[PDB]
Amino acid sequence: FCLTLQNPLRKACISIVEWKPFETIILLTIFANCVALAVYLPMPEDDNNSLNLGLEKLEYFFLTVFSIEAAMKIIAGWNVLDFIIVFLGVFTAILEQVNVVKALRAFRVLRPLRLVSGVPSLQVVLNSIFKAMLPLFHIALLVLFMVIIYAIIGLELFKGKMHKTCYYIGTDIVATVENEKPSPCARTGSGRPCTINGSECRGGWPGPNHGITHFDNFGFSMLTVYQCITMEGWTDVLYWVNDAIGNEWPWIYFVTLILLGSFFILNLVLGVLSGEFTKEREKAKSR
Amino acid sequence: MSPTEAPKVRVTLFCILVGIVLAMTAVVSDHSISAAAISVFSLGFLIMGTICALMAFRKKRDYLLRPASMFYVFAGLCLFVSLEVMRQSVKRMIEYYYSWSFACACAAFVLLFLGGISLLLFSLPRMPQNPWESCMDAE
Amino acid sequence: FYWLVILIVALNTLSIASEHHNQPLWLTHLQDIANRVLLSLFTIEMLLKMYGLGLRQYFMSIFNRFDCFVVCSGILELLLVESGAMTPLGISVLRCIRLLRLFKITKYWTSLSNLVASLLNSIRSIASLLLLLFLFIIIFALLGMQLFGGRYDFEDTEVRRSNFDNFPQALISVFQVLTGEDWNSVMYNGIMAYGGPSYPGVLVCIYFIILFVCGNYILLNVFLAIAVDNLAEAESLTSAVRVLCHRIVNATWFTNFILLFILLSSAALAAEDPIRAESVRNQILGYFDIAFTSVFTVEIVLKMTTYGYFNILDLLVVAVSLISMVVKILRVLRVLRPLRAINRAKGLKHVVQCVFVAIRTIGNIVLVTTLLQFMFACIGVQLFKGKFFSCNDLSKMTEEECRGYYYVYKDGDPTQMELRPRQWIHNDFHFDNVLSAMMSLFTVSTFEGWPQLLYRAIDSNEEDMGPVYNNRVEMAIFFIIYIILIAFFMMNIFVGFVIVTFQEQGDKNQRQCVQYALKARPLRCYIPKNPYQYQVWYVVTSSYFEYLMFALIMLNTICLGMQHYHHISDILNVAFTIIFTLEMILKLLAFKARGYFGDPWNVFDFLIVIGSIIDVILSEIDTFLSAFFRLFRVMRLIKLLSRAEGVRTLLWTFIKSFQALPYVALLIVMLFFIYAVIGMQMFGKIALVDGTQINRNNNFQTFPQAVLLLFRCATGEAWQEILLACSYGKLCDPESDYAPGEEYTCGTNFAYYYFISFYMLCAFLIINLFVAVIMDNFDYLTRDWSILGPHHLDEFKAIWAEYDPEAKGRIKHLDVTLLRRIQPPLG
Ligand SMILES: CCCCCCCCCCCCCCCCCC(=O)OC[C@H](COP(=O)([O-])OCC[N+](C)(C)C)OC(=O)CCCCCCCCCCCCCCCCC
Ligand SMILES: CCCCCCCCCCCCCCCCCC(=O)OC[C@H](COP(=O)(O)OCCN)OC(=O)CCCCCCCCCCCCCCCCC
Ligand SMILES: CCCCCCCCCCCCCCCCCC(=O)OC[C@H](COP(=O)(O)OCCN)OC(=O)CCCCCCCCCCCCCCCCC
Ligand SMILES: CCCCCCCCCCCCCCCCCC(=O)OC[C@H](COP(=O)(O)OCCN)OC(=O)CCCCCCCCCCCCCCCCC
Ligand SMILES: [Ca+2]
Repeated sequence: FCLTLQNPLRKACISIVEWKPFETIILLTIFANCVALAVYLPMPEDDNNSLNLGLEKLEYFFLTVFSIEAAMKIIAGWNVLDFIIVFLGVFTAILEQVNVVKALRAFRVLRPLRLVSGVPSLQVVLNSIFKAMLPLFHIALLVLFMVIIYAIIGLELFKGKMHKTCYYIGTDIVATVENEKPSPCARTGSGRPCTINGSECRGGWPGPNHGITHFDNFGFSMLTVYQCITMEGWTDVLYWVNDAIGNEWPWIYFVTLILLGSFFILNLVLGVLSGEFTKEREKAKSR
Repeated sequence: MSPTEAPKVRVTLFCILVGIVLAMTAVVSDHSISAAAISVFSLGFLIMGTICALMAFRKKRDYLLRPASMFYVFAGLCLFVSLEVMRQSVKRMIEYYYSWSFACACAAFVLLFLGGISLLLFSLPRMPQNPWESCMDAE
Repeated sequence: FYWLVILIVALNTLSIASEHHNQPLWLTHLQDIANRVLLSLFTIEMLLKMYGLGLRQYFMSIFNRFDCFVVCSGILELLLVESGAMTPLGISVLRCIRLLRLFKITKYWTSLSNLVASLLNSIRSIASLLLLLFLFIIIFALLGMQLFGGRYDFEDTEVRRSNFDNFPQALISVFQVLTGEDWNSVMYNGIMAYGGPSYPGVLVCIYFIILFVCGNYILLNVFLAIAVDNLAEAESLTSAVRVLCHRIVNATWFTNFILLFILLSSAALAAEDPIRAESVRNQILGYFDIAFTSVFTVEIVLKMTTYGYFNILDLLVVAVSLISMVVKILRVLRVLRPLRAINRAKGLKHVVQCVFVAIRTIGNIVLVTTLLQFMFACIGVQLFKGKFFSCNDLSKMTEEECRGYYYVYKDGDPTQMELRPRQWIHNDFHFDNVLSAMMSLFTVSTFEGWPQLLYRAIDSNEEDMGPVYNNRVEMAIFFIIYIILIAFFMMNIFVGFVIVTFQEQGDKNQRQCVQYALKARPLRCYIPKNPYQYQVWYVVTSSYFEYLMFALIMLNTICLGMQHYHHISDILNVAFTIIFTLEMILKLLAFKARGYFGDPWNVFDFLIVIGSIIDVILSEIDTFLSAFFRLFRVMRLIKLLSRAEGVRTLLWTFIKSFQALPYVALLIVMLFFIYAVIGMQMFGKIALVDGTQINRNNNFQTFPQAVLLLFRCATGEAWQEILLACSYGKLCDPESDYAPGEEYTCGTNFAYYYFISFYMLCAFLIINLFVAVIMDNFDYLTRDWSILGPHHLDEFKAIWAEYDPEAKGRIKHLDVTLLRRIQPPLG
């Protein structure tokens, strides 16, 4: 307090409303501007209706009001974020006119953060959340190391198996029954041989989920491991590997992965969270 | 005495020696080409294990029970490999079955392996289960 | 007066829960007149208590404040419906608001009112955090509308309802990704919406990873701060010549043998094939069962010769074997041997009793949770009654039109068609009656298959017509308000109930250091003499050598990750094996195997070394002329936690507590074993047809496949699809027995009682095992790292042996010189 830090009192003249109800107008404008982003309707590959062309105009009004607010607040922690928002906004607004940009319109969705930065009773809650995110550090490191180990294991064992499925003979149409998904196949091995009547198992196939779930390289393997850790569609990978390379050896990598994602992750996380909440109860009560 | 003459470790070693003799049988009882190198390697592992597993009793050199088990373990872990290279050879070189040789090998693998793991866990000092205990402590 | 009002309240609840689709006319004629007479009697009682309690006694009593509301609302609805009231959805919502009157039974119930007060206190405490969560959801919905808005311009005909076209749909998709249901299907659409599995396209897979890792972290911070900070406050404030065998029957011989005599008698049902009951193995299993029942009837008669709770259990399990000799029910009720082990090991006794008292503690919270479900079920029946029908082709909107055959186009190719007969199919999970509605809400509460009901309720047309594409987009509010309460709130406070009780059933610094003071001991360091080898010993234990090994391990990991698909992985591995064998030999030469096989981590190091060497040898043989033997190279990084001071300790803590309750983990194993055999017997002959949920990988044919199916249903996969894949009408596989004509008789509706129950019990059990551990380590979970902790004393222990080579009791008083190294928290 009791500082100018820019220039003498001749400059800080407009700082008379900062103690007026100014915490209810720029907040009202931020809530009117977060509603001008919900009614925007995105259309496929460069189409537009009238309402979007009107919102493109209204964006200028909103940017200018926020810039003049920052201009009446500059001469007088979260204001850092507010200035970053205004900077990105004016950058976008001038770039979209230099051409006469999607990556420059994607940052327009940070505006609602000014709403949390407005009310002070919410920043204490956000700070509590951030402070409680700390004691989970060892658990986070353990989960990262386990995901890495399992990704490397899967990358070693199942590197390039799920690349065969029976097409039709003399055809590039994968052969499946009505409700089946395109699971892998294997001919003259352990893997499942298929029985679609006009079908043959031949290689050159991207992958089960259009090539997204497989163990080819480290990236997709880590992705599949992370997806199995969340217990969503882990039986799908288990089956895609339990019917394309064997049936009695690939059940261990998955079941174990679950028991190391179900037991340990939930137990450790809930334990440390309940412990921190107990310490919070004690530091709030013993006073 | 405590890790060398307790009943559990004693009966486990009594089981693993039977595992070794059945491994010898399954090696000789014959009932693709690398199936012999893995086997002689497992045999050398059994020898290298029993060398330090016999001398672990005397001189109170008990700590050598820790490496010995591993060798036994690896012995089993080697034999299993040969096991597969037999099975695959059947799918490589009609009706087949698994006579004396394969059944004795499938028994010896489990016996040697589980006995070696149990011997390792019986020789390893302790899980603390108390805030003041620790591994590698005096008696 | 309590019974006087409970009679009419129960009668009104019955008139509510009596409604269903296609009810006879007389049922409606009964329900409407019952509503009328009960509204008039509610008026009579309201006016009686008004004339008997004074005018200024019905507008401040919250407990009976909204009975005037009830009667006035009933009158308003009567007079609005008696006139011309179009929009049958209007009648539906007017009867939805009618369902409020059943809350007098909750209000007069004092304990229920106390629970309402507790819950309202909790929610008024967490309103701000809930608002922050809602704002985060909105921000991510907007970011999704930016990224994938209108980018589902797919040229094919598969429907993708969980897209980001407008704001309500973006909110629905973000909520679905948040609750973790089918979120991996909303990610593949977002990936293929960009290029594909290419470099710039897969990078959109990090919008769904931040939304599920940090969107479920906040969600746990909210609904677990309501149960340690406002639910715990409720309890806190509440606080302020027959002796020839009598000799061994108590000896360890008889007991320890009759214990192991069951674990192999239970395995008589495991090794069984249920497709054909008579083969070359079932005879052997019956022959073994002869002994497995004789050696136990001998036991029970050896018990009866001495004497005259659990003994009757053993008696029944041994009496069913005599009648082993309808016919399919006795065979099912014969796996009872695993139960009668609680009175033998005396380890299951305590866990069974503790869980049977934990069930006792929980009762007033589960009552209201099952009422809320029953409540919502009635609202659903009012909303979606009979609107869940749909023809086979979406172009026919009535059961009169949905006949004949129609064309199905493969791959959306208008030149590759097939004929299929259309049929008016009733959806699997529907809302016709309160039973079916309660079933559907039960499946929704477990989050499995809730979007497929959401996009069916959204499309609901009238009361007996086909689904219209996005007809009602405001129908998702009912599926979002129920998933935010019962499936989110109630469950999180029900777990808080248990957690808080564990703490109660489960100053303090002085109660651990005393044990650490007298029960501890000096430490070993193995400082060697004979400087000849002390030379290499000083660098072997030096810090920069361990830093070098850290770096080499990380380099090995990076070289192990570099591999891809379609000769630099064969030689660098040999180099790394050589360097690590060098490390092994060196540390073996500076410890003479005396201090090498003392530390368990070097015990593990030697294992890794020998395994990697054998792997290199086998690879050499491979190249000259065992896939799992390569796993020993990835194990090399597990020793990275030799320096993990705060992670190895956490693993120690949470591992030494899974060895203190091996019996709570025996309950789950017994549950799986008891349910797998019942499954194998009941539904074991269903044909394995691909495209259905009972296929070559998910079936009850063998025992391991049954256990894997049970594990899948436990961990929370599509269990409600299996539940419909094994219910009375599937094809029996040919290797079974059936007369020509009796082929479509596999499965049975008993499945509904089989799976539901299994999802309750298992869940319950998975709670206990998860909290029995959490309560076991409330020391470590709540440890102030500044006042005093066994970390300080372990540091002191390690500093003690720094000057003291062996134990040798205490040391000379000069090493006071080490007291200058301890910290003020200790000195
Ligand atoms: C800090 C990290 C903490 C977490 C890490 C701790 C756990 C480490 C992860 C566990 C290892 C994963 C299991 C191995 C996967 C084997 C499956 C498989 O091989 O299938 C395909 C492979 C396919 O190989 P294949 O030879 O069948 O291929 C085809 C063969 N022909 C040509 C005949 C068709 O199956 C096999 O490798 C056969 C071997 C069967 C068993 C081998 C696996 C043994 C693994 C030992 C378990 C380790 C104990 C876990 C440690 C404790 C952790 C709780
Ligand atoms: C604030 C709250 C929490 C915040 C968490 C933030 C997590 C962010 C996730 C980061 C994801 C990785 C980011 C870098 C991706 C780089 C992708 C790349 O470089 O190449 C693409 C990759 C492999 O190459 P690709 O392009 O597919 O080649 C094909 C032909 N050219 O192909 C790929 O598909 C690679 C994609 C792999 C992504 C896997 C990420 C999963 C990691 C799971 C760990 C989460 C555990 C949470 C622990 C916290 C504890 C509470
Ligand atoms: C508190 C901690 C919180 C954690 C925060 C981080 C969370 C996000 C983590 C997500 C990381 C995912 C990164 C994705 C990288 C994928 C690399 C890739 O795209 O492909 C693999 C590439 C070869 O593949 P390809 O592109 O096919 O090669 C030729 C073209 N086909 O070749 C490679 O790229 C191989 C390189 C990767 C191998 C690395 C091996 C493990 C290294 C980890 C060591 C320690 C981890 C860091 C320590 C963190 C602790 C502070
Ligand atoms: C620390 C406390 C921990 C608490 C634990 C909590 C409970 C967790 C328990 C979950 C364990 C899930 C068990 C999953 C393994 C089941 C085996 C499996 O799924 O593999 C299938 C495969 C069958 O294939 P196949 O024989 O070919 O069948 C068709 C004919 N070709 O199988 C095979 O063909 C290969 C042979 C497999 C058989 C060996 C494996 C054992 C099988 C029984 C597992 C245990 C059953 C008892 C119940 C355990 C659950 C507690
Ligand atoms: Ca799921």
